[PDB]
Amino acid sequence: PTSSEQIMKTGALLLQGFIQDRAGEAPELALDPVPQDASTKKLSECLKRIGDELDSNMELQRMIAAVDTDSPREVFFRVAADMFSDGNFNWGRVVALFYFASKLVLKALCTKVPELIRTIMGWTLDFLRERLLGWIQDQGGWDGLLSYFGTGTWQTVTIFVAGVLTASLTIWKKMG
Amino acid sequence: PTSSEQIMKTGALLLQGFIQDRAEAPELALDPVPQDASTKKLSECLKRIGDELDSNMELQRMIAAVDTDSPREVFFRVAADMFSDGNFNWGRVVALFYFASKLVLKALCTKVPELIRTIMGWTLDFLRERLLGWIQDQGGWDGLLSYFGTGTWQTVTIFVAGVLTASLTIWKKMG
Repeated sequence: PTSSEQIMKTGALLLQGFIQDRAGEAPELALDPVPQDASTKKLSECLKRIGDELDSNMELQRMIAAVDTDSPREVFFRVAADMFSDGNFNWGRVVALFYFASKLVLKALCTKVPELIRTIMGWTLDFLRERLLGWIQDQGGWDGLLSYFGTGTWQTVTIFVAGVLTASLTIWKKMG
Repeated sequence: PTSSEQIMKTGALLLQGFIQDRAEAPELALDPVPQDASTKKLSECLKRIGDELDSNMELQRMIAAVDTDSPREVFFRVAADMFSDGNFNWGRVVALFYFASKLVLKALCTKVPELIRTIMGWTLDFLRERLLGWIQDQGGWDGLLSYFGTGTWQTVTIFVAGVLTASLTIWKKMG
């Protein structure tokens, strides 16, 4: 079903996957790959493609560079809060949030702080549970995410998804 | 600067703004690209021309002829034809965005909201493949403002309406 547990599980899987897919290590600390069904695999392939396009948006990469490299806690929550501050929701924003969390993880890996992988995922899944889960339930599950994106629209949806993340980062940056 | 990325961003913002102002699945919404002072001036320019074009009855009759729920081939044929002489001017760009916006509005009317993203996709693909080199040689979108004075809204409208109506007539008559 469209139960809480399953939306949480799929969330954790997608995020972990994205951090695998963007990542192209403390072995005893690894979180094993959530196993993926047909449905989740299609979501994962969706996210990989939109992530690769976001990686090519230079304005967004300048903004992610500005993120407090080894102290990202306050920046994750302020960016997350701001992007959802109008009380509306869309799948582009959910994708933006997972992407950003994934880049924060990658920035920590570089800084060789691997216990942040767990911590950042924890912040993101807590945010999903507290703030997004109701909406994803009303939508009938994670499957809806696929229809936010279409086969001929990747370059175009990217602009708007990059745009929302870059905007919340700009406010975090300028407001200090 | 006026890199491909910024031309594409401003185009998406301008188009989204052209559409959003006139007029629905919320989970599918593309958030509004945020606007600086200069994009704001462009957007106000576009709203004004748009309002005038909406008053051109000949143009409204041709837009009504547009295949309501199957707009793909009409969009590309109209867009191709309008730029077929290999020249460019800002009137044509505006005509292309206006037309794409009316197509979106006609799709919303028929309750087909996934068309919002698809038509934007076609319009921005065309901007990227066909117009972007020219806008860069022009120094960016700011030049669009010089195509429109302040004392000439009824006058520039006739010619901008004329170009879009002409390409629609060719589409309609060639079948």
